[PDB]
Amino acid sequence: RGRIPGRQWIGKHRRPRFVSLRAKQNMIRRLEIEAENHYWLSMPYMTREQERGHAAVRRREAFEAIKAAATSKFPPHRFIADQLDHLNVTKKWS
Amino acid sequence: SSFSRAPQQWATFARIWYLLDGKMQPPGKLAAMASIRLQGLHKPVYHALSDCGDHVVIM
Amino acid sequence: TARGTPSRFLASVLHNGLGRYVQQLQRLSFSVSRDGASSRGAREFVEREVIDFARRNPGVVIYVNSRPCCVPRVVAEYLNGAVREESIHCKSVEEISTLVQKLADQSGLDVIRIRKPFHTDNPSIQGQWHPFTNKPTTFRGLRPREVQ
Amino acid sequence: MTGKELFEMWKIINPMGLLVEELKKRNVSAPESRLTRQSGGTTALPLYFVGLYCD
Amino acid sequence: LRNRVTDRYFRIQEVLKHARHFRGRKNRCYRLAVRTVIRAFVKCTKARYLKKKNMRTLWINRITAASQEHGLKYPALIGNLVKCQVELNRKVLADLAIYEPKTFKSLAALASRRRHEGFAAALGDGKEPEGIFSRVVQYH
Amino acid sequence: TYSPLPDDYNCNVELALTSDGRTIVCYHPSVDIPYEHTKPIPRPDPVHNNEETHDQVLKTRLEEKVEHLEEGPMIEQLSKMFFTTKHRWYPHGRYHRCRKNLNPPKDR
Amino acid sequence: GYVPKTSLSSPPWPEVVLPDPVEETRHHAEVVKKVNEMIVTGQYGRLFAVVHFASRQWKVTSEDLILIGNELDLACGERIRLEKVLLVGADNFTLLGKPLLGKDLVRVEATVIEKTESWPRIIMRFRKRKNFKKKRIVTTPQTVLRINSIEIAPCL
Ligand SMILES: [Mg+2]
Repeated sequence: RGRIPGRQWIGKHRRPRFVSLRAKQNMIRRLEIEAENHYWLSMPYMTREQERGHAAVRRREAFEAIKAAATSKFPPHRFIADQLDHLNVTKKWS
Repeated sequence: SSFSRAPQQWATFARIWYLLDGKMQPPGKLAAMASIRLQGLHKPVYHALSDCGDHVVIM
Repeated sequence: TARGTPSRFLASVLHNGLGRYVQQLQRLSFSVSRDGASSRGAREFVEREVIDFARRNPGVVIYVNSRPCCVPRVVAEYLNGAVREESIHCKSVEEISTLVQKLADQSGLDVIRIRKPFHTDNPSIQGQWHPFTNKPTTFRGLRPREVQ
Repeated sequence: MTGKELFEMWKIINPMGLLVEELKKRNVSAPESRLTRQSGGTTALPLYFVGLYCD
Repeated sequence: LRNRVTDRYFRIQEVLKHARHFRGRKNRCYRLAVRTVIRAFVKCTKARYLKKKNMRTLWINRITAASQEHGLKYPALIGNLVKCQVELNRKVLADLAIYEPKTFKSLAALASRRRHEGFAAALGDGKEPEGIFSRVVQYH
Repeated sequence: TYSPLPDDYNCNVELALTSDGRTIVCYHPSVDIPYEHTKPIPRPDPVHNNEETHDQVLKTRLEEKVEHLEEGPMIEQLSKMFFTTKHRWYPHGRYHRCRKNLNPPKDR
Repeated sequence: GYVPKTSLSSPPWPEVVLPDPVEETRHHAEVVKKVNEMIVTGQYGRLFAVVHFASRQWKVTSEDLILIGNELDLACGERIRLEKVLLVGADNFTLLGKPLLGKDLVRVEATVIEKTESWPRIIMRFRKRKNFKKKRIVTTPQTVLRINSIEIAPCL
């Protein structure tokens, strides 16, 4: 008898939903966290002119390491030991 | 105790008869307690397959 | 699947840890081949680590048969009559050593579903719960709606 | 003996007589049995708790 | 017919040995047995989450039963046991409720004492002793 | 004085805190059921099988109890006696009868 | 601040008066003394403990077995002291930690009895109409511990 037109939660006529106490309290506590975040993002420490180049050396070194890893690429070494010890497959009593 | 095992089991899983009174009580508040003690949800030994239900006599 | 397999409870063999611990492994019997690529790990295990294993635990009797076989094997026999057979076919020496150490570590009980991983024989000390625990008494034991 | 009750290795026959003579040895007068608890008497599944009282 | 399959029976048995306890034609016929065994193994894998959840629910029910036997409520008991710094989980709490009723009564009494102390604290802001089963122990 | 829980059932609980304050001590001896709270065991001695002529006529009369019922009334009687439902007492097929474990695992 | 008695004038719950702190401190002292003298005389038998071990809490007593789901790097037959005891109870008394009891108070011993693996556990993944089917078999390591003794010391 209580019939909603097709696909309850989409369309022109939808099944109504209402907000409980849970949802309001959850929203309020997340808003409180956000407000405290706003507070703590309000007092910087280096005013954007004092941070001009304080990490440039370290970032350059990091990218140099990245490039060294990217360019140190080559086929691995090949040894006589593996080719010769494949002969151990037929090692009988000795 | 030390309760030889068969008497111990019988005592643990024995059925209890409870008396509950109507006389101006709300039927649903009576039914809540009746359902609890008919299912056996009032015993720390409760399980669904243990058949640990009790008798409720509502007058 | 548990519903498609047997089950048992956690248990010991003869109350192993109560008095003295005893090694439940009784015998290890090895079938290894003189020739044959599959018995090479077993061959080197017998060459090096079988003697040290026997010296390490002397409650276990180890036999090595050295017969022509396509599949080398180890048979573990336990004090409770349990027999377990394992294939050491085409296994490395470290694999075989781990296998034999595991065999010496286990007991003879079946490796099936264990069903409640604890076994207490005295589950209650203050008395098991019954519907009359936590229930007060009445004068003269008078049940509800009584007269005398 | 672990996990076994005393009367699973002794296998006594008359516990009341044994207790009576033990109390006679210990100079304890007599145990009288009283119904301490009960739940259902007219049903096929009764529960009785009987307590023994000495003096 | 160069190299046709010879050991198909052993693969059929590999699937069929997990269907022996089924009912109907799916305990013997591979075409239906394979589907039902696939579903059974998926159920076996998914059932671990439900086993954990259901065992925790059983512990909660048993603890609620015992606490109501002692007159307490489950949230009050759990919260005040946390506040007394006694960190027993639902499993061992139900274990004690079934097998150590004296210990469980002592635990419920301690939780009720802590709850009353919390009420007195909410009334009087400490002033002086802030309760005795309060006073958490500090660690460094 | 003050008690968190009533000390008349199952325990006499006292809660203490050590001087160091790091451990809680719970003392809880058992409470006995007092004699005034018990009733005497009944002693029924029914003897009405003695007629003035014989003495083994009552021994014969002792084996006079026998009764047979069909499935319907028997199941109704069992259900009434054990406060169960009728479905408990109908039989099961051979499949269910033979797929039941007759040697189940034993704990304790 | 006076209100005539009604159904809402006063809270439904009873009014609770907690005991006075100094007399309660003396009462706690005497209760701890009584429990300690019971311990020194040996008025206990067959006590149990709750032990935190391998991310789990175990209700152990003497003589029983515990199965823990990983290796321990111990030989079979090795005796071990099980620390992290948070409850120990005998008949008529119980000791609680906040959250752990002291080292000097309790001493739980356990011997390693069996090192094994579990039965095979099937891990099957399936999605319909997607050709999505995967299967694993896992056997986790396992250790069996036999609890030998739970001792208590008068240092209360
Ligand atoms: Mg629709």
